[PDB]
Amino acid sequence: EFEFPEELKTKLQEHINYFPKKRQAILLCLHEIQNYYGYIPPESLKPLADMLELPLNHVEGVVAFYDMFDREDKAKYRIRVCVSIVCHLMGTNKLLKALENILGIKPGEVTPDGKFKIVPVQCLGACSEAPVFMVNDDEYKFESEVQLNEILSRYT
Amino acid sequence: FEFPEELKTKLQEHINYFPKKRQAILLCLHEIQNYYGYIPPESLKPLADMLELPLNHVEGVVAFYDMFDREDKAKYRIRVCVSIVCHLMGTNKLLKALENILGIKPGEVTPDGKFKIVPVQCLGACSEAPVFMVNDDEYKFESEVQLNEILSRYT
Amino acid sequence: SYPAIPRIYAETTLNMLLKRAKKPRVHSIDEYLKDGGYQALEKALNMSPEEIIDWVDKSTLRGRGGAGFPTGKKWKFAVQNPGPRYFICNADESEPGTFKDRIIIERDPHLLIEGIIISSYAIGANEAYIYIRGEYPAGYYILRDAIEEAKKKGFLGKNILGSGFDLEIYVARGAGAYICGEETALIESLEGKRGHPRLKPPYPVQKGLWGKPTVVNNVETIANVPFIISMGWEEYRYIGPSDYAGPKLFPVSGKVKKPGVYELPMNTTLREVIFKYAGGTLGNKKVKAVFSGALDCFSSEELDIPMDYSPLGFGGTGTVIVLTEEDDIVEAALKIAEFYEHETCGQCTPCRVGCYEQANLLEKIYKGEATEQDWEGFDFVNRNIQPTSICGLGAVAGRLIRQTLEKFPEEWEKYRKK
Amino acid sequence: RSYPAIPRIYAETTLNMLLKRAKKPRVHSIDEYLKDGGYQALEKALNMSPEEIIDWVDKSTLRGRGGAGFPTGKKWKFAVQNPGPRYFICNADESEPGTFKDRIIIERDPHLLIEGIIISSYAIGANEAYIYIRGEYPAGYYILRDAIEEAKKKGFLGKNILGSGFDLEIYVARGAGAYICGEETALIESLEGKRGHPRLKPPYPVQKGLWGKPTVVNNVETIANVPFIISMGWEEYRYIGPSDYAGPKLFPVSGKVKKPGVYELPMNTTLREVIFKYAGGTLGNKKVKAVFSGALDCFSSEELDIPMDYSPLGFGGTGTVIVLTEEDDIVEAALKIAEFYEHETCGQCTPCRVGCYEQANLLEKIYKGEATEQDWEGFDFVNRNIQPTSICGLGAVAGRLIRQTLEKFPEEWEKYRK
Ligand SMILES: Cc1cc2nc3c(=O)[nH]c(=O)nc-3n(C[C@H](O)[C@H](O)[C@H](O)COP(=O)(O)O)c2cc1C
Ligand SMILES: Cc1cc2nc3c(=O)[nH]c(=O)nc-3n(C[C@H](O)[C@H](O)[C@H](O)COP(=O)(O)O)c2cc1C
Ligand code: SF4
Ligand code: SF4
Ligand code: FES
Ligand code: FES
Ligand SMILES: [Cl-]
Ligand code: NA
Ligand code: NA
Ligand code: NA
Ligand code: NA
Ligand code: NA
Ligand code: NA
Ligand code: NA
Ligand code: NA
Repeated sequence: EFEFPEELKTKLQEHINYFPKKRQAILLCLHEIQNYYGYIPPESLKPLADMLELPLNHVEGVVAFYDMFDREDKAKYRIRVCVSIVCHLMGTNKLLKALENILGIKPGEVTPDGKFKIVPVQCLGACSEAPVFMVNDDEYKFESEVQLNEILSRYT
Repeated sequence: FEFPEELKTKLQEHINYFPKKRQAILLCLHEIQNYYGYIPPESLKPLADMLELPLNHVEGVVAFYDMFDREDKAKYRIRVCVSIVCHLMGTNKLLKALENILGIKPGEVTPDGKFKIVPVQCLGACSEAPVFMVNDDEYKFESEVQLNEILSRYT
Repeated sequence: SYPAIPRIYAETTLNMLLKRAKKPRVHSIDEYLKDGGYQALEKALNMSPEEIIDWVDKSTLRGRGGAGFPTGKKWKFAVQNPGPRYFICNADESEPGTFKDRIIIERDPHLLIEGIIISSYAIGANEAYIYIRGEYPAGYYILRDAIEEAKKKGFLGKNILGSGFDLEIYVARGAGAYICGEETALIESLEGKRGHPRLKPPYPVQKGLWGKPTVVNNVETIANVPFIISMGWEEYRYIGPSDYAGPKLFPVSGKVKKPGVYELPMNTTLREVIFKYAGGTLGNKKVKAVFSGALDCFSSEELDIPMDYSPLGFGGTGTVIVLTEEDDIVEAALKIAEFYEHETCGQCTPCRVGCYEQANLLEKIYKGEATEQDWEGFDFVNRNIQPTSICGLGAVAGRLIRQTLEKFPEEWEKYRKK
Repeated sequence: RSYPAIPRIYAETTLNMLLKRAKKPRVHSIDEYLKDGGYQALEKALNMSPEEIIDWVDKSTLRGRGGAGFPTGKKWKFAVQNPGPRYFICNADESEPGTFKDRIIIERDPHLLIEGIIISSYAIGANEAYIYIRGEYPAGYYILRDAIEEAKKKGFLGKNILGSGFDLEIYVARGAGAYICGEETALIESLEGKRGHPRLKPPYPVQKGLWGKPTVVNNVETIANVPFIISMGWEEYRYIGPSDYAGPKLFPVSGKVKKPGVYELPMNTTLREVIFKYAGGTLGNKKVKAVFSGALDCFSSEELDIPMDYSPLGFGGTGTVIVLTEEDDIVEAALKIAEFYEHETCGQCTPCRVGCYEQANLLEKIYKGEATEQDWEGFDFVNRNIQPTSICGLGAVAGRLIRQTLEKFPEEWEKYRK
């Protein structure tokens, strides 16, 4: 049986107790799981369903629906790159080239050490600062390869 | 001088409240001040009668207790804390704001008799320094804009 | 400490919603209180809920999340139905070009919170939610912390400032779906389900969260409420044109010198937004088009329109994406198609298949790989996404692109030749 | 039932005892108190002998929280050795600079205090009890009057309480602006309808008090511990905090800290932990210069590692923590302490009367740079000579804090003399 480490389990419960009904905590719990593991482990959905008092197929459907969640690839840092209209106009392709130069990967790929995954995303709501990316929760305007290299050096 | 019936009734309630009448002296003086906006000197000789106390006893108590004022009538007493914590945290800014809004300084009453600024010792809300009261209501002072809006609630 | 956020430029001529949020940092409760914050709430709690509804109605405030429904009227619809009632702040802000709501959240959270409390009191809701998109983690942490400050100071919890009014605000996070900004999909998501829009009517004000009367309002809408109470509805209604009164936030992006959020009255024209406020175009190149988010395409012949909710006005959320003379309209259209492809929820067949095919075929066209049938198919699909749709996404997935086909035929025709 | 406005003081607890409800800034009424198990300690106590209650309170090691730390059980024992009738008095005069711990019990969880008063009164055989609340706490007065009526209606006060044969009435008296009315014998004089003039002690009130009868005076916070001691038993109570100084303690923290408010903590906590671990550290992260223990003591930045207990090397007092940082002028701060004592001497004793006056008058000249050489020498003499012939604690300590500043900050004072 897969079990949640106590420190994760504790955080999950806090979410479950936060809203008036347990099932409202499903996304906060899934965020917490992906934070902890670097992805959503398939084995983690049953225990979570039990904790939410939901059927497993309900949980599985929710994970499938919501694009931030990833059941396939473990990565310590998700580099979310906006590929929508404004970032496209202002230099998404320059940002992607810089990332390939520094990290050796393209959108959808993980570095061989499991450190970085490039995730293409829709508009991140920072369009005046296009082209935009995130590294996990941190968000930045891309200026140049030298600048990006300095930013990425902060994630170890 | 005679207490109006509605006040005389409230005074009697206080006097009947404790086991001995004279224990009610401070509650009675608070009631008189609430009613008149100060302690009328002429109120003391009928109050002493109700408490079954000598007049000089009552006069001595009024003089001793700093909350009571026999000099100035004011609808609203703005009590400003001048003790250590409020001093450190901005008493002087609060006083400057009050002077900007009301045109008066501590100890003074507005010409319409509406507001008096009363400097007081620590009000027991030091974490909220600088502290003031408006009659029974108590507030942290944040800024002149904030204070102006608070004061506008008193008409 | 909060996650890194880009420092979006913000400028105001009205000094209301952006009084503090013009500075790119978190303003905590002490700063908010120094500016008179929460005094509007104190005033509101001495008013009846009915009078607050009346004030918000007479202010003329209209929804800022894109549809412009009159806010006071929405509240009135909710309160004619038995409780309990719920209040939801929609912070899903995920339409391309749109970044107006985040700067209130991240810089002046108490303005939003104060508005939520007043609004909840007005409709008799004792439970309120903020639903914030998952890609705004900083905004989430900032709001959680600001709610705790409000609790410390007695603006939330039971018996708020002795009024007998109880309120808790819960903060929920999205997880990547643009459709969860549609108010009924948002509610499904709050209920722990997939973000699938519901047939409406019924509207949430009749049947919403757990089937109870629910008001959904946009972040910006809610941020106006403290001003209406503070100023009174008459003074508020004096701001800007009397038929579309009050401050409005305009997120401007693309080929302008000063991209950012501008707080302006709604009699401002689109030309003024670009040239008077946003500093004109990059390289002083000619404006070719403005995309109103992913909703409408205005040509350079349409810049003199007002930034209001009139039939001939800009409408939407006031989202201004500027394209100039060298920007390829077909390439831009493909990015809009790709958005709708990515965001249809798939419940409705013409939307599901149409959003996919519109993008699939437009990619072929853009890359010079389209057959004659692919061209004819693209035209047909673009016109046939809406049928049977139960929400606004299917109704508008073809709209902007159709406008580009009508307004820029010459550019499209060059892709036809190849 | 609406009450006057009260600022919302922040309150935090690691023990969840005295602040389990009062950590939330609102009035908790009797139904909420009962839902949390309230008044079941009273019921338990009425099934015990008075002598057994006194024994538990003794064995708990509870000490006076009004400043002197006298063992509570021992105090009660002394009272009951004297023939009745006896009186119980709750001291709610709290007027010392920096001290705001008692009001948060009174204003937010009045039933905790009422329940403690009833148990304590039963323990000493008092059928009449008083709360003496300072006049500048009007909301606390109305809150307590209302709570007492609630307790009466539920049968916790009156005759033959819960069938026990024990009778009790609780009367609420108000002060009218005199700090000295917190001194227990001046408090009694005021309850007897006179000026607040301390009496020569001994006799202590437990021998000769209200109307010359055995009288126990205890502080609000002391009394608030009594329901816990009965509820959990003395053994469990002693397991709270260090074995040497057991039990919860309230710490009112103010001045130059990030999170000023009331902290419920065990008494092994250090002064440094109070400031940095609990109260968020200093404003601007400036260095701590001094802590004023109300108007009693001045601790320097070299003394922050002391425990907040009643040991010889400990903080002691009431646990009042006023934080001054590196920019704060110590002489200006000393003047504010001198002004307090000037305003609060009752004037019965000559060195106190003239010393408190002269200490402030001369220190003001010093501060303003108008002091002669004789004024400086006079100030030093007066500061050392307030205590002789004093009959109460005020004259004994009116120069204490200021003398400590002269000893601990000689450099800053020397700058004024030059
Ligand atoms: C596909 C779709 C996405 C939407 N996204 C948002 C959004 O991110 N934020 C928002 O407030 N409203 C959004 N809306 C509009 C809401 O359904 C709704 O009209 C609005 O939240 C009501 O608040 P308002 O009256 O204050 O504008 C969206 C609508 C649709 C059709
Ligand atoms: C000048 C002076 C002021 C005092 N003020 C207070 C006060 O506000 N509250 C209080 O409980 N004790 C105060 N005390 C201490 C009381 O005299 C007394 O020791 C205390 O109320 C006993 O209760 P305890 O044993 O529970 O502390 C003061 C003492 C003096 C000398
Ligand atoms: S119109 Fe499209 S997005 Fe809306 S419910 Fe139907 S399939 Fe989903
Ligand atoms: S020491 Fe001071 S305050 Fe105490 S009785 Fe004497 S004059 Fe009054
Ligand atoms: S288009 Fe990239 S952040 Fe909006
Ligand atoms: S010093 Fe002003 S309230 Fe205490
Ligand atoms: Cl109703
Ligand atoms: Na003064
Ligand atoms: Na921002
Ligand atoms: Na009640
Ligand atoms: Na019982
Ligand atoms: Na309080
Ligand atoms: Na009696
Ligand atoms: Na009674
Ligand atoms: Na009785």
